[PDB]
Amino acid sequence: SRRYDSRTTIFSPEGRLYQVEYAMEAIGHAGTCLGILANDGVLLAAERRNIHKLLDEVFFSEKIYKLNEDMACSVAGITSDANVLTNELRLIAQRYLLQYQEPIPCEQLVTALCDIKQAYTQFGGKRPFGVSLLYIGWDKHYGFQLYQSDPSGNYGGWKATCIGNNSAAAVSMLKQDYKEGEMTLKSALALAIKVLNKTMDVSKLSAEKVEIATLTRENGKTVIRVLKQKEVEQLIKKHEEEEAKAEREK
Amino acid sequence: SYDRAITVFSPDGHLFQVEYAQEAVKKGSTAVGVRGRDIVVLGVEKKSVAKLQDERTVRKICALDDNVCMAFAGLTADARIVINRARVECQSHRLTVEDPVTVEYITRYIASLKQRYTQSNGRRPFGISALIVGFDFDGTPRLYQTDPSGTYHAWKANAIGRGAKSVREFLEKNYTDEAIETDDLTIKLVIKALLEVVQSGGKNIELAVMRRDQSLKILNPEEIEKYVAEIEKEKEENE
Amino acid sequence: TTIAGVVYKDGIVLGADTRATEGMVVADKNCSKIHFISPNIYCCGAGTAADTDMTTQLISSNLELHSLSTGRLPRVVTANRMLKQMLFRYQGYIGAALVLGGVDVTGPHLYSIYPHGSTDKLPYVTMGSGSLAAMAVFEDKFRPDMEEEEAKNLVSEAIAAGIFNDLGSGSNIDLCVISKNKLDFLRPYTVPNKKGTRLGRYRCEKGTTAVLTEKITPLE
Amino acid sequence: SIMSYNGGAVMAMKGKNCVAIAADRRFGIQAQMVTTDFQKIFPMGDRLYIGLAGLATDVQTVAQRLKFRLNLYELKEGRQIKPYTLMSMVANLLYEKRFGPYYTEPVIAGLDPKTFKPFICSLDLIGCPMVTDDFVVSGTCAEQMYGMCESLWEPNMDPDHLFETISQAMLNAVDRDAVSGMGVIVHIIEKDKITTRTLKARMD
Amino acid sequence: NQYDNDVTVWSPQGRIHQIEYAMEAVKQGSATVGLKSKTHAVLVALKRAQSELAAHQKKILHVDNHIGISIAGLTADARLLCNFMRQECLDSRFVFDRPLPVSRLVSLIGSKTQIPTQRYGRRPYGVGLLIAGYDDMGPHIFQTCPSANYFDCRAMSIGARSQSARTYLERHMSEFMECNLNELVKHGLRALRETLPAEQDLTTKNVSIGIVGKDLEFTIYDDDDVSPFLEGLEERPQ
Amino acid sequence: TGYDLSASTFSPDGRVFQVEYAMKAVENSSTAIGIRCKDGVVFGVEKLVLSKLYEEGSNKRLFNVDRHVGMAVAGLLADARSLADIAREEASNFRSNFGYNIPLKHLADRVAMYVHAYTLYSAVRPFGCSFMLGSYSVNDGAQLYMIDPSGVSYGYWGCAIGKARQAAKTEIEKLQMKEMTCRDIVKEVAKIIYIVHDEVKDKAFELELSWVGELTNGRHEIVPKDIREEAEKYAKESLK
Amino acid sequence: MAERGYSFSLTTFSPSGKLVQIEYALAAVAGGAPSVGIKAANGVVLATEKKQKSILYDERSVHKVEPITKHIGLVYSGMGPDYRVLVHRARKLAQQYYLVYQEPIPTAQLVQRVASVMQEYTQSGGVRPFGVSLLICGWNEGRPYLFQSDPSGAYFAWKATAMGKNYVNGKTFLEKRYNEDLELEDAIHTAILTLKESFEGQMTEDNIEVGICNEAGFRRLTPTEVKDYLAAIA
Amino acid sequence: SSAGFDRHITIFSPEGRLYQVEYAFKAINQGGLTSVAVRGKDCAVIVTQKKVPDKLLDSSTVTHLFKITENIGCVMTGMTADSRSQVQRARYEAANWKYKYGYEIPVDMLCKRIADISQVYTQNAEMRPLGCCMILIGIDEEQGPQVYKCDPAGYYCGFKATAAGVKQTESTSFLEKKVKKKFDWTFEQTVETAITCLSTVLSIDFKPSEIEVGVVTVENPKFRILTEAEIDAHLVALAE
Ligand SMILES: CC(C)C[C@@H](C=O)NC(=O)[C@H](CC(C)C)NC(=O)[C@H](CC(C)C)NC(=O)OCc1ccccc1
Repeated sequence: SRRYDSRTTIFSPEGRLYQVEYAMEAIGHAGTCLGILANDGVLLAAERRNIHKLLDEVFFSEKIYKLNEDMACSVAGITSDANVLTNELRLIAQRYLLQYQEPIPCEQLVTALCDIKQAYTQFGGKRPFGVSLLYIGWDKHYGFQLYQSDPSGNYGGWKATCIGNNSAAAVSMLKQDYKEGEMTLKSALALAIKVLNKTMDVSKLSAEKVEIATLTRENGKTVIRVLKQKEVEQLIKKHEEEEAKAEREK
Repeated sequence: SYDRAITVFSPDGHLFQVEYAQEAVKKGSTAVGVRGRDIVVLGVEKKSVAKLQDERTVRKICALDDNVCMAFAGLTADARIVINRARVECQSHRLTVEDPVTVEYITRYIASLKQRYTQSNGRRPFGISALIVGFDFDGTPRLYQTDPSGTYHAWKANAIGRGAKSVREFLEKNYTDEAIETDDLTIKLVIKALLEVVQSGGKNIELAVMRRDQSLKILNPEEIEKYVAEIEKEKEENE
Repeated sequence: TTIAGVVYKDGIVLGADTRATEGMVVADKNCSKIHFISPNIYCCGAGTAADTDMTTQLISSNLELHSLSTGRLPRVVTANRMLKQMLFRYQGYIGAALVLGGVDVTGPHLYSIYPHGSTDKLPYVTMGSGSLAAMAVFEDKFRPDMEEEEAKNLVSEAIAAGIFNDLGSGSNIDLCVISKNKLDFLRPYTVPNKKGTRLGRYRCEKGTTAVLTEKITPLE
Repeated sequence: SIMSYNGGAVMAMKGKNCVAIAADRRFGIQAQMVTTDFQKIFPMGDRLYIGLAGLATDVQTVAQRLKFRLNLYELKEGRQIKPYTLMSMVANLLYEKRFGPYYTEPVIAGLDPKTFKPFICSLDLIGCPMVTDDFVVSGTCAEQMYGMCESLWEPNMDPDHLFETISQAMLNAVDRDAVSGMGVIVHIIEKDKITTRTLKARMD
Repeated sequence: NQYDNDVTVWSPQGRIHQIEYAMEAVKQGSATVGLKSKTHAVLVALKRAQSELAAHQKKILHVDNHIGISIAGLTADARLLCNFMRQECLDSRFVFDRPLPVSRLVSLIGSKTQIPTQRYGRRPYGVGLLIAGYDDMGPHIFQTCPSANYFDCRAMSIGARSQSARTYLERHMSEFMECNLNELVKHGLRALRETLPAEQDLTTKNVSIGIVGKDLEFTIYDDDDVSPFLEGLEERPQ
Repeated sequence: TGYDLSASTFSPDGRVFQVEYAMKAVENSSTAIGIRCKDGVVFGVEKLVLSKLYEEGSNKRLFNVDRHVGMAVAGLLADARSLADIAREEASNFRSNFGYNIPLKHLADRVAMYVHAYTLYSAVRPFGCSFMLGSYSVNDGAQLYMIDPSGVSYGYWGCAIGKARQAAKTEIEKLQMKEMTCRDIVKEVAKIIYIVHDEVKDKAFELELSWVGELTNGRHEIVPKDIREEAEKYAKESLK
Repeated sequence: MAERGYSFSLTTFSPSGKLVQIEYALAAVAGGAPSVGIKAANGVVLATEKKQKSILYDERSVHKVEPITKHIGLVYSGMGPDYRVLVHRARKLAQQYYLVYQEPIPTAQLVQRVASVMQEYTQSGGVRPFGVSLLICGWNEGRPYLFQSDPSGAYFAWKATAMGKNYVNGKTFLEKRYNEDLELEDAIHTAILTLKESFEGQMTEDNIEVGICNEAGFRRLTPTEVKDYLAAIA
Repeated sequence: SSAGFDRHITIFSPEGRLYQVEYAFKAINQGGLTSVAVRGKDCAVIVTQKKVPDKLLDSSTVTHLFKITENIGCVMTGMTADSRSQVQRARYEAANWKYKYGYEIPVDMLCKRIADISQVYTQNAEMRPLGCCMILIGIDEEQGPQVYKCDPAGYYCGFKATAAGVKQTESTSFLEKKVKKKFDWTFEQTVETAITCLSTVLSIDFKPSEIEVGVVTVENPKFRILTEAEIDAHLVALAE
């Protein structure tokens, strides 16, 4: 019946879509997800949340998912919506591989999910998918690429971006310290740790609290390795060493 | 599926939802289109480059077919669906009634899709008004504008987006008989309209002009800067 | 295929041969024709190997789901009614002839299910290509109420007649004995026929074949 | 025979810790050869290979359809597919089309993902699985292949011996079939490495 | 107030409000009068013109040779029902090779009208009809309300100012059975004259007369054809 | 209020108000009474004539649902005509599917289940009618059932529906229904209706009477005009 | 007569951006009777407290701990009827995997598939979100796995967890113990103790229902075994 | 606590409570009736109060006890039409179980299936939750006599003895004390315990006609509805 109905897709008198804006707020509450692009490789690092001692941690990184051999994504937002979208992304990549026997390029995957996300806003009187995800991938057509998809269905190709709780602060640090045309994944990894230390209120950036995954092309194979906690620990110490060196300068 | 009319006439006799959809176009980034004697030209503003962001992904000018091209102002996501739907119709028009697609036909198709969303139950109207610029078999350059409601009007020159009214007034006042001509002058007229755009960044404004006998070419940023320099030289001449 | 079943005092012993022949060549020398419908019920299948294997799995799945909801051991009537209704719907297109035997609360039961959807409940049933031969053993040597050993000997003898008297049937004899207190499956219950040893060595020494091109891929 | 229209032959064998898959390379329509490099053994992962022989349209469609399913399974469950699991997955694909069967008879020959015990399996067009501990042959020259395999196989063979035994069996058998031949490719899988070789063959 | 919005909702007084509102639509409509005699049935209607240049909208619509329907309500609704009635008469002629009995058609019309007045979303049909017919039983006139209740009436009137027509028809109802076609139309046009505001008068342009009888297939006499029926009338008693 | 908008809503008290409002419409309807005699059932309906111009038989509230079954309706006439059509159809399906005339007990239950379905959902309004079904069979004997808008079907030796339901049942209880012959019962039905008519609250009414019984050979039929009229004469004489 | 029914989601985003109806369903899980799940190195232990209101009710007829499959079992906190609908659905999903792959469903896979059904209710129209949170346990590849699925459909893997009344106190009580070096499932005693901490009048074989999944499989402990464990419970 | 239409439709409320389902429980009590069931060592007995408000209603038609299957019987407490519909759904599900599975439905399963139908009514709006509670009696081999109750909310459990209707807190307590010291009741004792519990809670000391008793026994599995005379002999025995 009309009385028990939520408009969901109806336009505001202002002209904005109210539900989509509300969904964006949910992404803001979710944990920090940050991506930095370097010429050698593209990396996605996200902050683990609700790290209670009893959790098994057997999911091989809850935030990070591998959509295809050459593509990966991390999502901030309602977990249930994320699981539905991550499965859909994997199917779209596979369906392309069968129709044309070549891996999906990247923007095509982002646009295809984005088309679904917009469709929910467009019609059906149904709740929008309140999830925002960053896509890191390599393609023959345009090399390493990074993309961000909003709940609205609009997408972007940012070389460096953050979609988590402290996104405004992370982007400001990224804009100032990202060196365009300078690669070195190691420099990008250090920048990521510094952004994470600012974004995370908890000090010391504990290795368990953060997850880091790096996509690099080796021997023409594209390897989405996930950094081990020991690798994360050495990186945090390196950030501390730089902070200590600044203290020595002071 | 959901079967209730999203847009219903209000007592004043106006479809309120369609007016709200137009408001989304008003909030959209400004887009300017002019038709040259032989070269059709269209331009976009408010690139708002964040340095980290990549421009190719955010481009707001696309070629539906070799003959036609489009620019959009309004909700970005809605446009991506309408552009891809037009691309399918243009190729489908070739499979049936074999021949190229006339610019007027593609604008009627985009208008009919937009009207159908207003006249359909359960679906919110598209939030995009579009400038479709193309050359027909006769070679006459044609530019058309599609409202969110779904009305298409041929326009020799027009602009849509934030501060559309100011640019539209500037375009009619600055419009020159012979369409400026010389190709560069027609591009300059858009560059002058781009200067009339509030940002007036220079590099920030990006425009693409179709020869209308060949294929759409995006102006190189350095090439656009040289055209902006021509406008700056004209400003020095005015001084 | 010779598939034979007998109801003996306590329970049902189900026996089948172990050969699958595509055309007139033996594709499989050890194909299991006795299938696990449930803990208390087992089935023997002769017909299209794909149809027999798939039809059995669906019933086993539905019975396992039924047993979890019911909370009690499934009845052979349930399996048979489920199998007959599926086979009738397919109108003979699903070609599986199934001997269903299980011990339930009611007692030991044996049913013969034919592809068109007809089932007969009988003390002794034989189905398959070697079925006529096994039925001759059953008619001559079946006595109502038999000890487990006497029934096991009868089922093996029935299968052996099919193995040695039908080109289609062959290989080892497999027997599964089901009783209220115990379920025993002997996959190689008897091995009547064995391949003879090879008199002459035919091994080919390395370098007896020519390689036009070779590549090596390191793994992990 | 739809099966003999394009021709084909596949054979797999079991060794001490290795599994070998082989196929004829000829692709042809009726009696006219078209190409000598058709791929009939498609890798289904590291240490697992599937060989499809039958109508070439089906050989390609099934390998492509199987890869679509395997890739989704490998993403949804991190572990690489177990050889037994893949056989069930193919049988589900083949049975879904039981009324109109894909005209292919796949042979799967791969080592286990965590433990490394050789697995060789052969399937019918409808989808009946046939795990074996010796050899599986699924081709137009099935009978000729079976005779050589029965008379040449030995219970435990080092990778070198398994290669000679599969090589001679495919080469001698393919020679007596007119619609199959034009070269043989042997992929022998051992835990340390995968070795692919092409054997000298009568191109007649 | 809340109860008035839908047909599905029932008032605390147990009356369906939307049905009553649909009933009003018939009242805001041109007046029509139906009478019957032993052998013939006449359905005079008062056509109303939006503008002097504009032609009067047609009220009597032929359904089949034996049946004609007047309309007093939303025109588009009448067309949907009139299309159904033409189809129903056609199917009866096609399968049974006989004219559909008029009463049986009225019964089908009610069942179609009841289904919207019940189901959610669908709106009550809002047209009042005065069907006229001849069958083995004889001449018939049937009134249908938006409530889906049919009513078999020897005479009838529906629409604005119809009450005056009902009073005249009731006073002279006895005379109707024993009269010729001219008299039956003459009583019926006199009834329309009562519905007409006194200043306005019956004219060939504003009156449509439809007659079905034992020897007459439904004929919508109008314009000049209406003039002989109009002639011989006593002057309006204003 | 605010819990009475839909029939898919239960009041905090624990009732579906929409069904109750539907029953109110039945109360607004004029009375129809049915009595089970020794050999058959007789139904009489008080239908007041709103307009003299109606030719009689207009809006008839007695319907021959099946050869052996007949119904008397009180409530919105439009809702009733639909219910009679469901009843006529349910009877026809039984004769085609099982080969014999439907037992009245089954017909009342099947129609009642349909009436019940409307109450459960917000989409469809509850029915506004409370018809009574009566049948005579040599094998099963005379049976009378009344189904109300809620969907409740109860067998009644005597029953009334409408504004004068209480007055009619009280007058009905005095009659010896179990032993009275059906022809004798008709005069009584006419008397009960004439007493409960109200005289000035409603305008002049026409008495519609139906007979199902051994006299009618198990076929529901309208009372013959000669049997009627004399019944009206007794009713007018009895009231005065 | 209304056919499929409402097609519009009853759950919609708040101005804050948190779905209100899912939060209300969480309240039913917290309001639910206490349920405790502990995973020991050999096997998972699932314990829930069933206190029937009266002696009249037969405790044996209904089991709060249920076997989804031979190696997978489920315990619930929240509305009872909804748990039965999920349990039937989970058994169907587990059997469908077995039919397709001929291998018992991996424990994690059942959770994702059950969770996807739970998420469907939140997005889909007409249906209210489920009011039940489950603590699925399984023994695949030897290692025991314990997972919890919330009404929203988010699934988390827990070595130990508790849901229902006084869940927070239960979580702290487990935090004090749950060293997770218990090779044997002596955690059956700890699970009895955690339920005991929030237990009401007494703990009896009838009062507590315990199901253990080990290498052998998921077996609901017999009432006599629960009595033996309840007896001499420290 | 109220949010939006939480109390107007079957949607969750603050505190995770389905108000509409709680209102449905009140509906069972709305009908002025009570029913009690007792499970003995060898038999299970169901008793209900039959109130015929007016003599005209046929006593036989007014029954709240129905036969789901030859070996299974039920007592319905709640709105009559809704209860009659649940009876038909249960009868159909048992017929399907026999046809599909080949054995008569276990009484435990019939309850779960009717309960599962009820839970969906709560889950999906557009369907009212239902206002009837059903108690089922049957003999199951290896389970002895069994009594089961299905709530409108979809809850189901096995019941040694139970009651539903207007006065059930009193009925459960009176039975609970008797259950504590029952020591396995015999068939006469089970009928006596049920009749006495109803007699005391209603405080009516009802005569045989006023109540209906249906019993299922290990010796006679078929569900049987006791005739009034048979009820009277038990009724006098408790009276002594
Ligand atoms: C359980 C079975 C192994 C029983 C066995 C014997 O009856 N069945 C069979 O042998 C039947 C053929 C038979 C009906 C003549 N099936 C077979 O021989 C083979 C199985 C081996 C090749 C591995 N399956 C098969 O594909 O049959 C060919 C075929 C193809 C299409 C339709 C029908 C039959």
